[PDB]
Amino acid sequence: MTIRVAINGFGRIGRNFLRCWFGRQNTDLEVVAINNTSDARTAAHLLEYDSVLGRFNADISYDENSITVNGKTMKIVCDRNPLNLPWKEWDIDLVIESTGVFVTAEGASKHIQAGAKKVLITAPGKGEGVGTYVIGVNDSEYRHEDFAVISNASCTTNCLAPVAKVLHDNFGIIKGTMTTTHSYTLDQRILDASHRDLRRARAAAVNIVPTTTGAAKAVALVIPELKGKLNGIALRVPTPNVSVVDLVVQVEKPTITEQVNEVLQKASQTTMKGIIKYSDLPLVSSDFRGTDESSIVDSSLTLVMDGDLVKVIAWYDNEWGYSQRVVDLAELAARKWA
Amino acid sequence: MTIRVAINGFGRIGRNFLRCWFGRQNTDLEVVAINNTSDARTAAHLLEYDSVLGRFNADISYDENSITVNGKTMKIVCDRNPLNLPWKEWDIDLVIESTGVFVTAEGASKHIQAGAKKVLITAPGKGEGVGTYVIGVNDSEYRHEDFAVISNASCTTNCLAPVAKVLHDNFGIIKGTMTTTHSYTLDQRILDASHRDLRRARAAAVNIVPTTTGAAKAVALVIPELKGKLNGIALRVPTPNVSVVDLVVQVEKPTITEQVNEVLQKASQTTMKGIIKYSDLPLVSSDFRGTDESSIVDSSLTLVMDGDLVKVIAWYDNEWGYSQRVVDLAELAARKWA
Amino acid sequence: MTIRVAINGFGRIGRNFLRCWFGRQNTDLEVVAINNTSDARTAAHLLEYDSVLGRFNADISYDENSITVNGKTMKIVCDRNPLNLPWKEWDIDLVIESTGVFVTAEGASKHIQAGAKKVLITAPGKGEGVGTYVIGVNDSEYRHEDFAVISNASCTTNCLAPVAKVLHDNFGIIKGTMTTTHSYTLDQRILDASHRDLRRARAAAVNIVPTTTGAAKAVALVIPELKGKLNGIALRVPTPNVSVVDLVVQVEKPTITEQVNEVLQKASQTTMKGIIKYSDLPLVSSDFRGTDESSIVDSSLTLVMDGDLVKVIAWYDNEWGYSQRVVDLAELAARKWA
Amino acid sequence: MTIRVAINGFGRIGRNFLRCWFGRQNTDLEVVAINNTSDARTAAHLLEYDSVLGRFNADISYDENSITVNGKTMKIVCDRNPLNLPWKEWDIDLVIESTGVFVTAEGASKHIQAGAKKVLITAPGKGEGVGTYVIGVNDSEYRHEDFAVISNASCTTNCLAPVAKVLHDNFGIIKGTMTTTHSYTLDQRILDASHRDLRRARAAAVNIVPTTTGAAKAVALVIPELKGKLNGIALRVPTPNVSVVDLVVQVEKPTITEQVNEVLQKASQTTMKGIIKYSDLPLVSSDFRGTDESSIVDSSLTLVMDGDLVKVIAWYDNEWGYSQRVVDLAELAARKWA
Amino acid sequence: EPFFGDYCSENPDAAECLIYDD
Amino acid sequence: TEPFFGDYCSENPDAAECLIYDD
Amino acid sequence: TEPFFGDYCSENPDAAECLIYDD
Amino acid sequence: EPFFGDYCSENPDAAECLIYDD
Ligand SMILES: NC(=O)c1ccc[n+]([C@@H]2O[C@H](COP(=O)([O-])OP(=O)(O)OC[C@H]3O[C@@H](n4cnc5c(N)ncnc54)[C@H](O)[C@@H]3O)[C@@H](O)[C@H]2O)c1
Ligand SMILES: NC(=O)c1ccc[n+]([C@@H]2O[C@H](COP(=O)([O-])OP(=O)(O)OC[C@H]3O[C@@H](n4cnc5c(N)ncnc54)[C@H](O)[C@@H]3O)[C@@H](O)[C@H]2O)c1
Ligand SMILES: NC(=O)c1ccc[n+]([C@@H]2O[C@H](COP(=O)([O-])OP(=O)(O)OC[C@H]3O[C@@H](n4cnc5c(N)ncnc54)[C@H](O)[C@@H]3O)[C@@H](O)[C@H]2O)c1
Ligand SMILES: NC(=O)c1ccc[n+]([C@@H]2O[C@H](COP(=O)([O-])OP(=O)(O)OC[C@H]3O[C@@H](n4cnc5c(N)ncnc54)[C@H](O)[C@@H]3O)[C@@H](O)[C@H]2O)c1
Ligand SMILES: [Cu+2]
Ligand SMILES: [Cu+2]
Ligand SMILES: [Cu+2]
Ligand SMILES: [Cu+2]
Repeated sequence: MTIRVAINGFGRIGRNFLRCWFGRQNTDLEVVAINNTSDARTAAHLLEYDSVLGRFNADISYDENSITVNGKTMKIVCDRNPLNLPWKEWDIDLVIESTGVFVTAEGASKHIQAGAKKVLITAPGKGEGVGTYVIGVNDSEYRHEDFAVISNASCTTNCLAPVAKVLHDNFGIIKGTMTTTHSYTLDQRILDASHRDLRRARAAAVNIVPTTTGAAKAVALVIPELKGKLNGIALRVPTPNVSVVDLVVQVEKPTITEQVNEVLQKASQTTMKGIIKYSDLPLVSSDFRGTDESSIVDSSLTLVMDGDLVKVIAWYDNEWGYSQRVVDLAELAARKWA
Repeated sequence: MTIRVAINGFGRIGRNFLRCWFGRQNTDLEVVAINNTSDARTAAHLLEYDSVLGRFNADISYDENSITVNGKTMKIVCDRNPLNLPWKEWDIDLVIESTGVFVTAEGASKHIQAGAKKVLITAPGKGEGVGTYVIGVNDSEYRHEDFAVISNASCTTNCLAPVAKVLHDNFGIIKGTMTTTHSYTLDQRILDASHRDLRRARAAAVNIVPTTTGAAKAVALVIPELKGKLNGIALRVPTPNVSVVDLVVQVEKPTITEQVNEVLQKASQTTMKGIIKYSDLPLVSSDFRGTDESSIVDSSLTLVMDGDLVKVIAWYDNEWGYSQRVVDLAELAARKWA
Repeated sequence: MTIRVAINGFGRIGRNFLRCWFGRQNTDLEVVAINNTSDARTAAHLLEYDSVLGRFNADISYDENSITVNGKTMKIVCDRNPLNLPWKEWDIDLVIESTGVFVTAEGASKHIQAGAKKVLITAPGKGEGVGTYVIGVNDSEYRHEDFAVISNASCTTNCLAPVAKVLHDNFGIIKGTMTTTHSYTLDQRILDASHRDLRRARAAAVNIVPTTTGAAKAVALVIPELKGKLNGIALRVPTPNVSVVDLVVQVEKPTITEQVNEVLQKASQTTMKGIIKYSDLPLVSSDFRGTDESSIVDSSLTLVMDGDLVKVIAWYDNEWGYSQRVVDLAELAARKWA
Repeated sequence: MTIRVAINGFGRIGRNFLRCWFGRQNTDLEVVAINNTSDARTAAHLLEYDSVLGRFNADISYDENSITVNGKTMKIVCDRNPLNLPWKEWDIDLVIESTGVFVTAEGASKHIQAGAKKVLITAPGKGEGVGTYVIGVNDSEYRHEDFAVISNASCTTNCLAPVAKVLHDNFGIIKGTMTTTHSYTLDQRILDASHRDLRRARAAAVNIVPTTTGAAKAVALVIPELKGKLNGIALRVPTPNVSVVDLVVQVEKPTITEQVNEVLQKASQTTMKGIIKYSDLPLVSSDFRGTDESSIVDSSLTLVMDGDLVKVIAWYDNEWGYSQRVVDLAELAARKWA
Repeated sequence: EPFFGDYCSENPDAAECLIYDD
Repeated sequence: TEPFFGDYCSENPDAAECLIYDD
Repeated sequence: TEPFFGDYCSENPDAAECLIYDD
Repeated sequence: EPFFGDYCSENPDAAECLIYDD
């Protein structure tokens, strides 16, 4: 009826997750511990005050080794080495791996060694051994005993895969490319500074910075059919949150723009309900802050060049939207704990 | 050997043009007058100091009715109605229409009525009657007596058309779509304010703002072959200058990425020399400020999905680059004055 | 009683003012009309979707010439000339003059000549015959028959005065200077463009822009004793909302940092309750979006140089905080009509 | 004579310092080595392409472990521990300590224990035994044998002191307070993230962020007479470079605004020639990118409240202006080696 | 174009009317 | 400083070139 | 205020969580 | 990966090493 969860990496996703969880009516989870590179004070403070989310409307307190939010206390640890975490003794079933540093089964496994039973990486799994799931796309194929280390993919993949599915199941994708105009993230530098990636090294708030992404391919993990068909790039721009994907795919079954949006719109209220949102209003990025859906199709922008060439634009709150999907995945595993 | 030019609208393009002109070694033009919604003082000041271009290294002075730069004096007028401008008496041959308000032959013609012999609109011509030229794409088809009202198209068209040409002349474009991640411009509001376009009404420096564009089609005016084949959208982002186009076209002659860049690279040093720049460095937008070329291909980003699906990314300094092309067009007309 | 109110200028203060109203306990006002440079469709869209405030949670619709919010319909007029407004025929008692244009006693009066019985200028009033009131400072000196045109002063004055008062009563200000690090506003150009004020002419989101201000000298209008004592400047920086003022006053009664903070805190809990907020947390500007108070003293920043040179730092949500004061001032006038 | 110099920390001040050098008349220094947390390829790319300074016009190349600029090759070391640097074996006379980490007299000394004969900290030195010098203020008190570890103080101190001096000599400062509206720097997080300082923890490009500063109190290190007289704070705002300080000093000899400006202007032309720039134009922050002087007085902003309360506003290119002073200080030490 | 049609026709350079084809 | 803006702003008080908010 | 940052920043003076520049 | 290969291996969370797949 309930699994104990620990959060490793109390960053953007780690804190967005905790807030998405507290905001829900019912849950089969219980967040009982957090590991981070900070003290409990810093943790409580960044959770309560957020430049993007605004102040967290909740009763938040803290002490040397814990923070408390609306009656629930969570132990605060600060060990960079997962192998030293007291997961076994704290009876931790699921660990949210959101440090962005343990994305391989090998690294994530360190939590299992420490005593955790399962680890859910909030990023694309690196190397072999991890099971990737995207709610609303292949969440139905979830088996508790399949992988001790799972992944909720990347935020782009979560916005892309759900749209690509409806597009493949209705028009059949022959192939396509994709560009995501993304908000800058913590892996970029505020000012021109040293970095293993010469583009990520440039001042993020004053440049349009291109970066290679795996999101396009990653869709192939939740939609095998598309294996090797999609591809893309990323353009980071001066906004702190909310991104948008530009998907151009060569359909197999020639159609028209009105049909494409008719399909997408149908999904938003049926199959992809809660995952895909259908927007037909002249809106902008900030309007989508706090949007729970994973993909927000801007209908007025859909293009069908010559019956078979389709172009779709979908927004997504890379932090909040994605984090609702992490809560979803965690909840799934909770409802199917073995 | 020389034509007298007047600048109508001393805005971003109007001032970038004047600076591009002063920066050249030789010219068949002589800028002798400027009309604007300001006084001579404001004109001299904004020309000298620029948030994007930096200080104009030149001897600039002014008085009640004129500004002087490096010995050349230019009369300063301030009449919003072109029909009242003393073009005839000031022996004005060419007028740079850069107010952004007289884009139809009808409106631009008001300068002819006022006595000017030719008008070059720094934007896509609206309605029938204007001749559109894009240096390096169809500048060879220029006839002085063809149109008294010409157009240098839009900045996107100038970056797009030159690339689409090389792509059509080498692989043959069957069709395609395009998205331009553009810097915000003066038609957008700094904060959420009233506007005939609900998206352009939103705070430009904190939003990703989509807008419909004609650039995609406009290419058909300089490359008839592509008539009705290309199409696109625009995403304005929080940067004050420099944009980048994302072109995805279905080639007719299957190829590979290395070939596509081999072609583009060839053009940069031959046919499209001075128009297209070939960049194979991990750079970002600010790096392209002050770049004279019209299209700056980022090779490392070129994609060829399944032999026939090509995706190209090209940067462009929408203000400076485009303005060099306006100077070019003006110079052409000067060298062929009838 | 329920006086009838009309809004002239449905911009930032205009729409913010409304939302403050629609969210209050009880009301002695009734907004029945809104004059703006736009159609009803635009006015409805902007009141709902906001880049700063976020989506307006309310039932909103509109028709050919009016908007309805939570059952309340308000007529939408679109005349740039106050003299031509249907104030008389619409039995309008009070006009909220928030266009930013009719701020002189002479221009505001045009609403009176059109039928309105009283006009409230949401900015410093220039000229003679205007009653300026700062809630919590001199609002008790309000008399319905004292002035037909009243002013709520500027947002900086609304932050400056409440604090200047507590510091004067308690320590008596001899002289003083101030500087406000303000968010940019709609009077500044998004990119270098013509402006009567060469500093307001510069790209707003990429510059720190100094501007003269009459907020310091205006404090004298509500605290007569300070007349000729305070002066300062303003520096607009790249943030869309929320500002902070830096006050440095020479006091007569020497004190220490803790004393200054103790009284400011005392007032925030007593006399200045609801007007001056006391903050001892290490927060940043975005943490104050939505703060109702007018002055939010940042206690850890208070400093007292050599017993008599005091420096206080106070944040203020220039759009939302100020609007609450405008709704406060309108209520005062409603509770004292005749 | 030509002393041998090594750069520890090739960041903003690091690379800016170099470019200032490579662009000077004559030199008594010779940069032979650069220690940075990166490979030579990265160090070469960042010295050339700059988001703020723009492309470095110079011949630049690099090899497996060094970079050559205009014929001059400099060795590239990559050791985070100063104690392990080849200073002794490379006959390094002076080290430019610009990592931002070894700023205590104790940490800087590690360069000495490694062989360097002298170390110049490009920031305020903490601890005992450090010689602080502000060019144009107390640089004539320089003596090679006075200190092995010297400091060029902070960029704000370099703007504050030169002005505090002229205002003290001429009017004698009794007491004073200051506030600097500074561009964000690499010590701030791009998005809300863990930091020992809760304010530096907040998203830099979307917040006005207050921080404590020892720039005001540090002025006492170069103008002993001011010790215990000046204090202030700092406010980091969303601009990548260029700052402005707001000084409010109580003077002994009452004066008027014109007098304060007349002396500041006098000095800018005489004693403070090359250090304090006098500006009477209505400019904005970006207009000062590249200004060599340390203090750029904005005369139209000068104010004198009641004869003895003076307020001066001075701009400073915190990266480039400060670097010129670091190159100035290194030259002084080279001209006085032994 | 209820309002902006007629309005933008007389003040095509008004803040609410500018549309630059980008 | 009104060789133009005086009249222009008098006649077009809401023009982008004329707006002055007392921040 | 050093229940963590004291040691951490002592051992990792260049960490993103430790940088303090005297602006 | 001359420098960053070995360096980023010991400090994968260092400012110069973070790479978030976006
Ligand atoms: N838009 C987004 O931010 C987004 C969306 C989807 C997925 N992700 C993914 O989530 C991960 C984290 O991203 P983020 O945006 O939250 O970044 P972030 O930097 O804010 O979060 C990382 C957090 O982990 C902590 N941390 C780092 N190393 C640690 C260790 N060894 N032990 C304990 N704590 C440690 C940091 O202190 C920080 O609090 C990445 O893999 C990223 O790609 C991010
Ligand atoms: N990136 C770009 O800025 C860019 C690139 C290519 C083309 N363009 C095009 O150039 C035109 C102007 O763009 P901009 O960026 O220079 O904008 P801008 O607003 O800076 O320039 C317009 C200028 O015209 C003046 N003006 C307006 N109405 C006038 C009138 N009736 N009489 C005299 N002067 C008048 C304004 O005062 C201003 O100085 C537009 O059509 C635009 O689409 C812009
Ligand atoms: N931080 C703040 O925004 C702030 C705080 C306090 C006071 N104010 C004051 O409020 C006033 C407006 O500022 P704002 O921020 O709301 O700007 P804004 O531009 O968003 O609002 C002005 C509104 O007036 C409309 N308008 C212009 N001319 C008009 C006319 N002739 N008839 C009818 N409507 C017209 C505009 O279309 C717009 O909707 C200014 O005087 C300003 O100084 C602003
Ligand atoms: N406006 C300014 O930027 C400014 C002005 C005056 C003084 N400063 C001072 O200069 C110092 C650096 O600031 P910055 O702006 O150049 O920041 P920065 O981060 O760009 O530069 C610091 C550099 O040091 C390197 N580094 C870090 N740890 C190292 C180690 N152990 N060994 C070798 N290299 C290492 C980094 O990789 C980086 O290249 C600070 O103390 C700061 O206060 C900055
Ligand atoms: Cu993503
Ligand atoms: Cu364009
Ligand atoms: Cu204000
Ligand atoms: Cu400084």
